[PDB]
Amino acid sequence: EDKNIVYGPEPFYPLEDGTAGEQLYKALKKYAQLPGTIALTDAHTEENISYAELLELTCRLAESLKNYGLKQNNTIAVCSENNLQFFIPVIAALYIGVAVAPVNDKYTERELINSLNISKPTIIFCSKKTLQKILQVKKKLSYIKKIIILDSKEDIGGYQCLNNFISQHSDANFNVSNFKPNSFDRDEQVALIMNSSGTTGLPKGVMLTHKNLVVRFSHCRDPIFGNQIIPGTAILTVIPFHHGFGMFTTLGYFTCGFRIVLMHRFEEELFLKSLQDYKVQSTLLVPTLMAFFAKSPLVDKYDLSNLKEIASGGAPLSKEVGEAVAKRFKLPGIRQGYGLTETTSAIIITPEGDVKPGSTGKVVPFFSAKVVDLDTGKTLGPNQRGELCFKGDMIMKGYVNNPEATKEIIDKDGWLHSGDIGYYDEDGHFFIVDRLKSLIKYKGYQVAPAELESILLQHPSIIDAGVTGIPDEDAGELPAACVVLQPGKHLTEKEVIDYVASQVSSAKRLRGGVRFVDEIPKGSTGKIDRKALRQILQK
Ligand SMILES: Nc1ncnc2c1ncn2[C@@H]1O[C@H](COP(=O)(O)OC(=O)[C@H]2CSC(c3nc4ccc(O)cc4s3)=N2)[C@@H](O)[C@H]1O
Repeated sequence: EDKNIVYGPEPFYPLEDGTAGEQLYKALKKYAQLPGTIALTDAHTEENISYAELLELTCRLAESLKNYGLKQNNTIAVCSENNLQFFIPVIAALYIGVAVAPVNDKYTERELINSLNISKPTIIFCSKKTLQKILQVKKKLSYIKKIIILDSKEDIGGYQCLNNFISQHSDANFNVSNFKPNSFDRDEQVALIMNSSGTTGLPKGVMLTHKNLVVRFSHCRDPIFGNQIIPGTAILTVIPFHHGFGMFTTLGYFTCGFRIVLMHRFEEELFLKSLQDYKVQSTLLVPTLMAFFAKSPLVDKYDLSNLKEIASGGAPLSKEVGEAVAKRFKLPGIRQGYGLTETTSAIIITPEGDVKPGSTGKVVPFFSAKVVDLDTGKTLGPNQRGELCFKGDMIMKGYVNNPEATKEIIDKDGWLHSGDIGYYDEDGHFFIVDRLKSLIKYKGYQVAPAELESILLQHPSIIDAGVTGIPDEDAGELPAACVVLQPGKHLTEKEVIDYVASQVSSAKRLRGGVRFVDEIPKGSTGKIDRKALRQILQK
């Protein structure tokens, strides 16, 4: 019973007191006192914000927000591509106990309206690139009182820039050294409102508390579960800051004093040059970029000798792709994490000294996990596939103003049901099979796209893959694949089909065929768009 529940270990050291704003303040202040430390670096522009500058900006903005009239448990929003200024309003709000609602900068107007109607922010911090769409929607949304432009040094058309907002609402002689963030009940006060559709339904707002965040801050500094690079090391992330994957990794990087090199769009040459030129030792990727590291000839053109911590998350990573990356970079293994918006951050992480190729790691401190039978709901033992469920101190407070949806994902016993199929081995390493809804319904079988995608990615001419079921009169769904070929290489549909058939049981064959495409349709955290795949595989 409880014999089959898997528990994270003790944290290496106990949880630090204080709110997430108090812990961020202490960390920014520490690094600001060491000469030359840099917090944020824009790979496209080479512009930096130092830890000293970030401390100044976040404290001055917090004071400005208080004088503007914001109180604890008011809400602001941030709608912006990854840039140097994104986290200035995030951290300032956490200082004063104002909830932060990051909003996808690529949202349509209708998606924007639906997200903002949940969080109802009083102020929206936008970028030059999102200003127009935020202006459009604001006309319909009475609760928005103020727009602030993050990355302009001048006001635009009646809308104020960040620097002029701070100048208006704080005294120029404001003493940063004495500023103190607010103390409040970290178990109750919401820190972030993040967008997630969850296991079913329309997009919702996930409430994460300051307690959820400081538990993440415990993990990221933990000698076993944390990043294995020392303060001041350069780390390069390609993950959108408005998603939990990018939000709670990047916030943790500040507490570690890393130099965070960011991009607002991925470009292969700039990515590699940036790893080389900033002597990057750690990088945070999605599986498509792991395949790039494993297979691209471009990698050999750059000096990547400093890179030693290569991390993936967001979607299933093929065992063989991870092994190929580790081999090519002469590393003992790769780093991986698994989590959901609803669990704040990764709740399974590859621990220091403990790698198992194909496994996304072990349960983190302050968490427990179980695997439940899809039919009975009974708890399963090792090497038995079922739905992964989790309990621990980063589980969300719930969905904003949606207790019904909250109860559908967190059961009456307190377990969050992830919607993912997986298993754990005799040593506690967890393996993610696929999202339950992604399984292909071929007759009475359930075939996992990630299993077929992993085989496809074993082929030396295949650099990306996406598998789904296409509709079929007789069988319901036929497994079918979109394949991206390495430039200069050639494969026929028949070659790909036979390659897979030689390795899989009859039910898993690509009876729906293969299409060759220039890119797999995937989201910004690696989620494969199965509907987009079907549209290609029907045409
Ligand atoms: N490793 C994985 N293997 C297979 N499937 C995966 C994996 N990770 C996610 N999923 C799928 O993603 C679905 C949730 O999707 P979401 O709610 O949009 O949130 C998210 O993805 C974000 C929420 S924090 C998170 C992470 N923080 C870290 C920190 C370090 C690191 O080194 C890696 C990571 S990853 N992920 C979930 O249910 C699966 O189906």
